[PDB]
Amino acid sequence: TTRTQLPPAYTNSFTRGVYYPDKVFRSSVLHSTQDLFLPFFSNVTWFHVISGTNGTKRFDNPVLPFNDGVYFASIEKSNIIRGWIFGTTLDSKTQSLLIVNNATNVVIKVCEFQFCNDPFLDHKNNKMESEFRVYSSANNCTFEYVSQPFLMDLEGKQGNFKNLREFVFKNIDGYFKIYSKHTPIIVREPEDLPQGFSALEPLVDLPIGINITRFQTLLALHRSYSGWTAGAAAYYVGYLQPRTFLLKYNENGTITDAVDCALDPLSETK
Amino acid sequence: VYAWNRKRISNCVADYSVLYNLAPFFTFKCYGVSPTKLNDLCFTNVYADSFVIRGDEVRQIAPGQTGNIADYNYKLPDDFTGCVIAWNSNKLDSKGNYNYLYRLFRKSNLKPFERDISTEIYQAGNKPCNGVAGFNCYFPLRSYSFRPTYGVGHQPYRVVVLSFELLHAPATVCGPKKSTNLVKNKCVNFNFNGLKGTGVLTESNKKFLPFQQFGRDIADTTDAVRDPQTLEILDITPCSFGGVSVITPGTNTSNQVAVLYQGVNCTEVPVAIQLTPTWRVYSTGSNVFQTR
Amino acid sequence: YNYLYRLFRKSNLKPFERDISTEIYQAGNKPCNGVAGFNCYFPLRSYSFR
Amino acid sequence: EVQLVQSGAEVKKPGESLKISCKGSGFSFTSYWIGWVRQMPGKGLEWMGIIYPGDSDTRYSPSFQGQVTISADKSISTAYLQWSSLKASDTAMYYCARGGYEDVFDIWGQGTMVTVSS
Amino acid sequence: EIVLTQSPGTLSLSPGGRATLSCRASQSVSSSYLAWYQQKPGQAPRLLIYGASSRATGIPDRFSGSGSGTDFTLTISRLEPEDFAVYYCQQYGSSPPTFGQGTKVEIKR
Ligand SMILES: *[C@@H]1O[C@H](CO)[C@@H](O[C@@H]2O[C@H](CO)[C@@H](O)[C@H](O)[C@H]2NC(C)=O)[C@H](O)[C@H]1NC(C)=O
Ligand SMILES: *[C@@H]1O[C@H](CO)[C@@H](O[C@@H]2O[C@H](CO)[C@@H](O)[C@H](O)[C@H]2NC(C)=O)[C@H](O)[C@H]1NC(C)=O
Ligand SMILES: *[C@@H]1O[C@H](CO)[C@@H](O[C@@H]2O[C@H](CO)[C@@H](O)[C@H](O)[C@H]2NC(C)=O)[C@H](O)[C@H]1NC(C)=O
Ligand SMILES: *[C@@H]1O[C@H](CO)[C@@H](O)[C@H](O)[C@H]1NC(C)=O
Ligand SMILES: *[C@@H]1O[C@H](CO)[C@@H](O)[C@H](O)[C@H]1NC(C)=O
Ligand SMILES: *[C@@H]1O[C@H](CO)[C@@H](O)[C@H](O)[C@H]1NC(C)=O
Ligand SMILES: *[C@@H]1O[C@H](CO)[C@@H](O)[C@H](O)[C@H]1NC(C)=O
Repeated sequence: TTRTQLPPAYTNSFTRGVYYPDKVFRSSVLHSTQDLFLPFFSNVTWFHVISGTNGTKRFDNPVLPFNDGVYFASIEKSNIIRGWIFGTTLDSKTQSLLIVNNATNVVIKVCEFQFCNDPFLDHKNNKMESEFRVYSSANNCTFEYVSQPFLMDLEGKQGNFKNLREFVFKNIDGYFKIYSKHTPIIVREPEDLPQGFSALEPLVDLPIGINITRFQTLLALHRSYSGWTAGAAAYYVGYLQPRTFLLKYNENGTITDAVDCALDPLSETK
Repeated sequence: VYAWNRKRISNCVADYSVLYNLAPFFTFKCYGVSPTKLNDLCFTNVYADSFVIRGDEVRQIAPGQTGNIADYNYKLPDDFTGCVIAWNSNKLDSKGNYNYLYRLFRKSNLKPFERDISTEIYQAGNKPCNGVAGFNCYFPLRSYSFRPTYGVGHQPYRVVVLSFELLHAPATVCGPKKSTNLVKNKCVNFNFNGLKGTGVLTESNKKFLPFQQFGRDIADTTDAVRDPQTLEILDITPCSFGGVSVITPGTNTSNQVAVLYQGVNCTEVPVAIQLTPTWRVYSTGSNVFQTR
Repeated sequence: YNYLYRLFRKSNLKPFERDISTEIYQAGNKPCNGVAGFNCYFPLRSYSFR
Repeated sequence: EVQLVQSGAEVKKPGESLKISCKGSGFSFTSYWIGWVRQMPGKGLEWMGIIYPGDSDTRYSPSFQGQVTISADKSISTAYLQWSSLKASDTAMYYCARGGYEDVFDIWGQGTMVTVSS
Repeated sequence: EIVLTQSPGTLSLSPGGRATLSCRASQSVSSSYLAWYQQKPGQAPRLLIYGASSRATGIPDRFSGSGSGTDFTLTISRLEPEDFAVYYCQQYGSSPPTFGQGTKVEIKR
C-alpha cells in the first residue's frame, strides 16, 4: 500500500517538548541552561500515522533526516505505531538501530539491516508478526537490549483515551538519550497537541555510538480481515535546536514551568 | 587449532578470579599486560579464541614463536593483548582419541587472526594433486591421537587465548568496583558512584524522582545524594568548620587568652576537637559560654 | 637475558627510590611460598634483548 | 598388565550397605576414567556412572543417580561402590570397567554377583 | 534417551557366513561413534568395534562395522565358532550411554 506523500500540517508547539536535562534534583529554584530544546510556540510539522489507502487512511512513511534531535509526539489510540528505525544509511551495508514495541521486549538492537521499501510491523499479532518484513534481512549485530518497551501506556483504562506519548531522541557522545512522557489524554480534541506544560523524564540511555542521520517511523500494520489496516491518528516530528531556557522547580523537584529566553522581548527580561 | 571458535565479549562486568579458581589452569601468562591490572582494565569488543593443543608446542603458540601449528593450524600476532590461558584437559580429551584433527599442511603461513577452514589435499610436490591424496599430496588434517599412555608429550592440554580490543567505542567490559560498606553521622569522605565528596552523611527527608540521583542546593553544591546500592536518599552536610578568634588583654597585662569559636555550638565542637592540634582549648572545666 | 625489568610490584615507589626486592609477587589470597603458580609469580621478567 | 580385578560374589539380605571393591592394576588410577556397569539376569547391560580417581569426579547415571554410592581410593587404586543399602531388586551382575565420557570399554572387570534375598 | 534395538533378536545361520547386526537407534547419532561390544556367555563383554566403524585393536577383520545415524550394522563376514555369542551396541560419544538389548547366534534347532 503505497501512496504519494503530502506536505505535513504545520502547528505551533506552544509550551511542549521540555525535558529534565539531568538527574540533578533541584527544589524551589529557577535554573537556566543552554541545551537542545524545542523553541516555545515554534511551528512544527505533523502527519497522521495514517499509513493506509482506498479511503482507509493514506500511506505516509518518510525517512526524515534525524538531524540534531527528534521530537516525536504520538496521539494514537491503539499501538498504531510500534518502534522506530534510526540509521545513517538504512541499508545492510551500515549498522542501524531498531526499536520495537511488540510484546514486553524493547528489542533495541544495533545491527546491519537490509530494510524493505515499506517497513510495516503487525498492528495485531497475526492470528504472527511482520518483523521479518520490516527488514529484508538482518546481518551481523553489535548490541541488543531487552526491556519493557516505552509504549506500555495502555488504552483500555478509559474512553476518549488516545495514548499521548512524547519522545525526545538525542545522540550525544555516542550515547542515544531517549526522554519520554505519557499523559492521560482524557479528551479527544481532534486539532493538535494540548498546550499544557509537562516535562519528559529521561527514559533510557543507549551506549552504542553509531552515527544517526535519518529516521523512519516503524509503524504497526497487521492485516486486512485491502492489504493491512491499523487506523489513523496524528503523529508529530520536530527538530530541537540548542537554546537557553529558564526552568522552574517545585519542592518536589518537578519542572512546573519554564520560559524560553529568546522568543519574545518579555522573556529576556525574565 | 585447525578450526578454532571465536567469541565476542561486550557489556560484561568481568571478574578474572573465576579463571584463577580452577586448579588445572596452569598458564596465566599474558604477553600484553600485567594480570594484576587485568581486572581493573576497562575494554570493549573483547574477543577470545579456544582450541586444542598438544601442550608440547604451547610455547610455540605464544606470540612471536614459530612452529608448524603456528605456521598452519593457529596464528597469534606478535603484538598481543589479553592472556594465553592453557589448562591440562587430559581428564576429558584423552580417549585413543582422533576427532580433533589438526592441519600440518598448507600452501603458506596464515595471517594474524585468520581462519583456514577448508581442507584441500596439499600439493607439496610438483605433481598436481588431482586424484585425491597421493605421493607428495597429503590431506592437511592430522589426527591428534590422544592416547592416555602418551603423558609427557602431546597430552591433552586445553589452551584458550584472550584478546582485548582497545577502546574503539566507549568501554563496555570492566571489572567490579566501588564495593565497600556504608556509614552515617560521621565526618567521612565518600565516592558515591563517582561523586567524590567529604562531609557528614545522614538520612534525608527530601523526595527524589526515580531518575533523580543527586541534589544540589541554591549554590549548586551537592546537598543530597541517592545511594547506588540502596534507594535511600542521604543528606550530605559539610564537616563542621569555622573561624577561630583570640581575645587577649595584651602581652604585658598577663598572658592568658580567650578563644572564640565563631558561629558554631559549643556542643558540636567542644575542647574535644586536628587544626591547631597543640591547642587543647584548655578543657571543659574552663568556663564555656555560648553566645550568638 | 641478563637485563631484567620488574613486571609486578605492590605499588609505585617514592620519588628517587631504589627497589631491589626479589620475592615471588603474591596476587592470590593463598600464600604461595616460593611457588610460581596462578596468582603466584616472581615480579622480575628478563628483557630478552634480541 | 592393565587388569581390573573385582571382588568376589556376595549373598546378603536386603537393607545393608555393600561396598563392592573393584581393584584396578597395571595402569595409573588417576590417569584413567573408571566406571561401573550393571546387568540384570537375562537383560542388557546399563551404565551406572564413571568416576575420575584423579579428582574423584564421579558422574552418576541419572536413572541411578543418588540411588547408590560410587567411590574409589587412589592410594590403593580400588573402586569402592558403597551401593548405599541393598534392595531385594538389586541382585545383579556388576562389572567394574574402565570407561569415560567417550565410553570406551578399555578393560572390563570379571564382575561380581550380588544376590539380595532372604 | 537413544534406545538401541538390536534387530534381529537372534540369528540362526551356518558358520562362516555373514550377518547383519542392525542396531536401530531412536535418533541419528553418527558422531557418537556407536560401539559394538562382544560378550561371550559368562564373560565380560569385549568392545567388538569402536569409533562407529573403526576397527577395535586385536579384533579379527571378519568383523566390520558400518551404517550411520539411526541405523548401524555390523557384518561378520566369516562367522567362526567362537563368534557364537551375545552382541550388544551402545551409544559411545553421546550422553549417559545405553546398551542395546542384545543379539545371539545359532545354527540349528
Ligand atoms: C508535591 O506536591 C504535592 C502537591 O499536590 C504535595 O503532596 C502532598 O503532600 C501532603 C503533605 O505530605 C500530603 O498530605 C498529600 O497527600 C500530598 N499529595 C500528593 C498528590 O502527593 C507536596 O507539596 C509535594 N510532595 C509530595 C510528597 O507530594
Ligand atoms: C567451572 O565450574 C566449576 C563448577 O563447580 C567451578 O568450580 C567452582 O570454583 C572452584 C574451582 O573449581 C571450586 O572449588 C568450587 O567448588 C566451585 N564453586 C564456587 C562457587 O567456586 C569452576 O571455578 C569453573 N571454572 C571456570 C574457569 O569458570
Ligand atoms: C541490590 O539491591 C537490592 C535491593 O535494591 C539488595 O537487596 C537487599 O537485600 C534483600 C534481598 O534482595 C532485600 O529484601 C532487601 O530489601 C535489600 N536491601 C535494601 C537496603 O534494599 C541487594 O542485596 C543488592 N545487591 C547486593 C549484591 O547486595
Ligand atoms: C509553519 O511553517 C510553514 C512552512 O513550513 C508555513 O506554511 C506555516 O504558515 C507556518 N505556520 C505558522 C502557524 O506560522
Ligand atoms: C521478546 O523477544 C522476541 C521479539 O519480540 C519475542 O519473540 C519474544 O517472545 C519476546 N519475549 C518475551 C518474554 O516477551
Ligand atoms: C557517522 O559515521 C562515521 C563513523 O564515525 C563518521 O565518520 C561519519 O562522519 C558519520 N556519517 C555521516 C555523517 O553520514
Ligand atoms: C606594657 O609592658 C611593657 C613591657 O613589659 C612595659 O614597659 C609597659 O609599662 C607596660 N604598659 C603599661 C601600661 O603598664
